[PDB]
Amino acid sequence: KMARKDPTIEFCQLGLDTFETKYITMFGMLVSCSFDKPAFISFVFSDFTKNDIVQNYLYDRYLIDYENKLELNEGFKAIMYKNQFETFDSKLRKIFNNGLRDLQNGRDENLSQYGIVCKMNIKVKMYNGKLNAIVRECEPVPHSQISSIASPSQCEHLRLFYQRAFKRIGESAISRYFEEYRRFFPI
DNA sequence: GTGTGGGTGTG
Repeated sequence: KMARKDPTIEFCQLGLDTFETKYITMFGMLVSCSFDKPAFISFVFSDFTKNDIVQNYLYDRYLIDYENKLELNEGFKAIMYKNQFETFDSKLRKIFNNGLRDLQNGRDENLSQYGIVCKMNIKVKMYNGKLNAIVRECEPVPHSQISSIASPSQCEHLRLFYQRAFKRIGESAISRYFEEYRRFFPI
């Protein structure tokens, strides 16, 4: 028919299926990006839980440390038509006065030292057998908006994410850009 | 339940 709502899950809270398909909201921190493709700006987010779907390589979002990597069950790829990306970057330009392009140093496009935790509704489906997830929205969820974008359960889940990254992302890395990562928090 | 999955590494 023509009437559905927007559910929410997180890798482990998935539920898709081969012939299936649906919409879901994943919360996580951006770690990489690829605006070179003329079809969109490939993005790789990350958070807690563990993906159980087959998905694809999902790269490894080489954390700030280019020494080791992580599994493809912790991060995932996110995309959105450049127009959808502009609308998304616009939400960020208000928290950074600039677009993602203004965030990167001007060379590569992957970002994993700012965090930029945000929520986004994505449309998932099996592309030949893999989970093809796109991004329908892209609202930023730093700190002055989290309590205005989430609250019921999703709020603590978001708070629990910052606790993990603090010890998982590597305490030595936060020292390389402590001020850039602390955004507006007392580290 | 839409299209924009590329990769797969790591910068």
